[PDB]
Amino acid sequence: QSVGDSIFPSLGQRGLDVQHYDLHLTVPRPGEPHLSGDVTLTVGAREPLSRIVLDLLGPRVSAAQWNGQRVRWVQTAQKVEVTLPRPLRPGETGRLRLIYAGTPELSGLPIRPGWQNEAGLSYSLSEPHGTRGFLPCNDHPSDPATFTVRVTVPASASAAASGLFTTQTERNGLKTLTFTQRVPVPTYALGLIVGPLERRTAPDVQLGTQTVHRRDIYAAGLPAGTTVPEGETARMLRVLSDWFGPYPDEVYGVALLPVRQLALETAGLTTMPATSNRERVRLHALAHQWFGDQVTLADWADTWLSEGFATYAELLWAESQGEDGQAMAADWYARLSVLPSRPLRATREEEIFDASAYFRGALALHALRLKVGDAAFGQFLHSYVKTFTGRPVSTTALLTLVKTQLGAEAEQTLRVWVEGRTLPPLPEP
Ligand SMILES: N[C@@H](Cc1ccc(O)cc1)C(=O)O
Ligand code: NA
Ligand SMILES: [Zn+2]
Repeated sequence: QSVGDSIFPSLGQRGLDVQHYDLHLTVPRPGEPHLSGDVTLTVGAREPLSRIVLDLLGPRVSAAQWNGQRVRWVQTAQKVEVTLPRPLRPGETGRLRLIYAGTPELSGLPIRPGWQNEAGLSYSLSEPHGTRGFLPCNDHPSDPATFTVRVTVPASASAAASGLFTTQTERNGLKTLTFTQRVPVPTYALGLIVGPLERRTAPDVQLGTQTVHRRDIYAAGLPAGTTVPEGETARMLRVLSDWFGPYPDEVYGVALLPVRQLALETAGLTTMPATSNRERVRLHALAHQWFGDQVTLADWADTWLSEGFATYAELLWAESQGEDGQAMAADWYARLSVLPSRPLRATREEEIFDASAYFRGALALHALRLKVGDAAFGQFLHSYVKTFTGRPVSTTALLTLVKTQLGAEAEQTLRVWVEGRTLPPLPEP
């Protein structure tokens, strides 16, 4: 039935491949949760599907169509179930349109994820499973998709979503802005912010033959000194892309909010509360554009593949800026040595964003790197991103790739960090 996630066993639909969300979201009063939505999903299937089953938590569906025709549907508990006129089979696609309105609901986690409302702002901060609050979706990272979003807001407000901004139209005191996310990312990586905000472009960044556009969002009311330092994002894109491969998206920037919250690596536009706005955090979120947004999780138990890689990116950045990488690893280790440890595959919701997922995962990569040397390690990161582009990653699959690409000894080095209940000793040269 569901995707069968080991942590969130009810989310998603087994076999469903949502390929594109075409969302028209209308927010009448930014900062208050009520909203209305009109979305068309382009869906395929990995196995014959007799129904399309989507996650939805709060809003109520009022109408549904399949390929532009009337269709049988029911909203039950936390799902919308659409009965198809005949099975959707692999290689076919159909267009599921849903009209809905109401109040998104917020879901051991670091935050209560979903559609946030505070201080005249409404915005998605939905990792892991909050997007279903404001968007009927297959809400699981194993099924990324592209997004086209039209956001309608009062004329006095503005909006920003993941994807290149094209047009803004206005009538009867309402503005509609269109954003196009052209590379597929998980549902929670869809950035979407409405309220008093301004879009500010910066010069394109050249990464060899690749061009990366630049823009940041500045919400009104930011603390004095809330900035994106000039030249920094270009330097980071160069350092990380030289380690990981081409930047996966068409644009990058941050959306700075005057709120007090964790930063989230929403696609091409990181949602950045000002309280988290630090150089290392900006690097970390940019690293997620590869590790989490492009390379997506098959199962929420494997969050260390996102958080541990993004954390290790901080050490690569530090070294690129002349700092001592081994000292940073020792800092990570000192932090863990007085905390409980766990194998890296999580078994409980409380664990998926705990210290082990970030810092034990990063030290696992440090151990691997020290085993194989920097040339092999960088080649491996390139191969890893390629191997798991279009294919959700797992801890088992990573170990297989290390074994085949780097050999049995390297796999054993990583496995000691992946498995085992006690914290291994600090990896040293
Ligand atoms: N992904 C964030 C942590 C986070 C998790 C869930 C959220 O809803 C928000 C933020 C990080 O990189 O640290
Ligand atoms: Na998909
Ligand atoms: Zn992270």
